[PDB]
Amino acid sequence: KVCEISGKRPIVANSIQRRGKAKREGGVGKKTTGISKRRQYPNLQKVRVRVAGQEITFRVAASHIPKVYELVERAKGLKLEGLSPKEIKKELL
Amino acid sequence: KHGKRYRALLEKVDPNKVYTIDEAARLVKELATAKFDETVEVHAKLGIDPRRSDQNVRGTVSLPHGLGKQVRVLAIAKGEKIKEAEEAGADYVGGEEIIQKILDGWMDFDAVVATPDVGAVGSKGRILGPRGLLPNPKAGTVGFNIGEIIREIKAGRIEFRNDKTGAIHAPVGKASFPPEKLADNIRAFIRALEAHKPEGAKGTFLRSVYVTTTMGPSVRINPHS
Amino acid sequence: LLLECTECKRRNYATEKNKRNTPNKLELRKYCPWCRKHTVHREV
RNA sequence: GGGGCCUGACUGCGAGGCCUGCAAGCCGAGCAGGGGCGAAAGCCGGGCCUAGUGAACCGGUGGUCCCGUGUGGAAGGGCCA
RNA sequence: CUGGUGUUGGCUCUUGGUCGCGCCUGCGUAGGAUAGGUGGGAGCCUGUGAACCCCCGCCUCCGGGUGGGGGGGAGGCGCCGGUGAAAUACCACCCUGGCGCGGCUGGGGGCCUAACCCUCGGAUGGGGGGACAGCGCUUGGCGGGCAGUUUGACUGGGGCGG
RNA sequence: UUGCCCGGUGCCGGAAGGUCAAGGGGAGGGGUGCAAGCCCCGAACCGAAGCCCCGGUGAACGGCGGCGUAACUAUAACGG
RNA sequence: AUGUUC
RNA sequence: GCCCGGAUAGCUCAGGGUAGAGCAGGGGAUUGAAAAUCCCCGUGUCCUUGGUUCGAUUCCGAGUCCGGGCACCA
Ligand SMILES: [Mg+2]
Ligand SMILES: [Mg+2]
Ligand SMILES: [Mg+2]
Ligand SMILES: [Mg+2]
Ligand SMILES: [Mg+2]
Ligand SMILES: [Mg+2]
Ligand SMILES: [Mg+2]
Ligand SMILES: [Mg+2]
Repeated sequence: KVCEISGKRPIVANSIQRRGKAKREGGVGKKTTGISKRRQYPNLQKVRVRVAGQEITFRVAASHIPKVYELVERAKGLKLEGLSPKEIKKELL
Repeated sequence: KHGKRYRALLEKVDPNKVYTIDEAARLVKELATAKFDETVEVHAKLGIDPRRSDQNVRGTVSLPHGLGKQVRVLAIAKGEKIKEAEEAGADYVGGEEIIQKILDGWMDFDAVVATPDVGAVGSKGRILGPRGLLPNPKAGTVGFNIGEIIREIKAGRIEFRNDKTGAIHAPVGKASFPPEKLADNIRAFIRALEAHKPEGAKGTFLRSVYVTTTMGPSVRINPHS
Repeated sequence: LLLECTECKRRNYATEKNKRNTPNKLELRKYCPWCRKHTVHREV
């Protein structure tokens, strides 16, 4: 599925199977022996984090994991409360 | 595990120090402390696959200043050659019939030469061969100019021939030459090796080279010097 | 067995063949080279 | 069938033709370059002849008057083998 | 399924593989017998303590190699000779195959808790697993479970044969 | 009651060996710069599962086809 | 340890 | 194509100077005889090619035919 910070989502990618010897080498060259739809997912991972009273957890891409911590800090200026980790979350940017 | 007499020489070499073809030539005659005129041996570990029989440093080299030795040459030849060889320098010649006198039991010669048209010598050879004395073309000892060969042999023209370990060795004089006269003989030897480098060989050719005596310790040295 | 003929030191070409067991060991042969005219030629 | 020198089992072409749906296959005098044998006339562009073969495409290697993505090179092609 | 890598962090333990480096190591038969290769070699060792008994240590083809050491108190070894394809002292250059310290590159464990995962009469917490598992990207494999397809023409029908 | 045969196939096991991917590694080589450099090629060698290999496995896939010999003949408990 | 027959 | 391995008597297989056991035939030996058992025979291009060597089936390098694994085939 989807990075809550970066918006990365799975994408369609063909997978190409080739045989043969590259022309760069001995040669004649590569022949494609099959091309198939498949998807590539992002590397989503769970990140729990303290913030205010409530805990709150993010589904986020490995690449953007720091950006979570970079949010938590920059939300020390916000006025944060209510048993609503829900709300805390939308309040993060 | 070593002579009182030998351990008194270990003091006079530095293991690590590499010497120079005259530091070593000076140094050598005062490592010849054994009760006779020691021979001065040169030893190269080579950079050949010793297995690749074609990367095989076999040759001879004529040594100026000769060997200081006294090589008793047996010849084998028919018609005319016979005497162009009886004189030329040989000590027993000829001439076909003596292979029966190689009953054997008779080995009192240090080197053997022959004229190509005896072939028939090489058969009977089994006793002459593994002792390294069997006339070859390869290194040394067969030709129709049999006197021309008997001669230079006597002016110590040495065979040399790498072994199954990639090492090679040669007598290059006596510990009683001037040092200027070894040093030169040493230089005449490497020069022969260097020009029997199998063209087709990885690594540096003369990885190591040492100088030493019968009964002495060695000197790790620098060829070219 | 098939085979080239090279003007001596360099290029050029003509190409024949020998029967390898029977008389082959290095094919030597007088032949005209297009480039700079008339020469030996070894095999390759 | 035997012997001596050789390497024309040449490069550049090729008048004219045999065969023939195409494509292919076949024979070839003669000219030039440089050569071989022969005293010379001349003969020699493989084999007495008719089977011993395989379009293109894609690649490989050796050359080389060629193109080289602003320019010089280079990559990579081309052309000849 | 499997390597690599992300999520993935903390300590160890001890393993291959390869190089310096040291120690060692070498056994067909024949033959004094344990003959690694090639030089060199006629002399080498010995009050810097031979022969010969002992005992310590590695190595062992259980024969002995090899290092030291006691005791002993003056000869031993090599050339020679037998055998053998090849000789034996002594000297040198040579991983040939181990071991031991180390570098450099892999491998497998163990312990930890804090990521992850499970769980606890709801828990900021407790317990269990634990950097494994799960999951992302990449490698190669297995893979009629599934898919798309190919499976020639001649021919007294076609097939079989040719 | 359910025999014989574990060669081949499958499954189970197996840290001798063979081969095998990304990746690591860079002996050595190249293109270009006036050069610092910037870009490539690339040899040893290290590198999983797999397959090969070794062992097992039959109520796993399977396989169990074929000269001599006895009171004549025939056959063949018996051998090959 | 085994080791048949007339 | 790359890396590994194999090729030795009729078959099945062992192994730098030298070619072997085994099976089957034949002599012997053992037994009072017969079996079992023991001994001795005769058998090779050591795949082919060039190298190294005084010598090669053995070591080297190539090649062919097989086997294993991996490339791939215009
Ligand atoms: Mg990142
Ligand atoms: Mg025409
Ligand atoms: Mg096409
Ligand atoms: Mg093309
Ligand atoms: Mg340009
Ligand atoms: Mg895959
Ligand atoms: Mg189907
Ligand atoms: Mg089995």
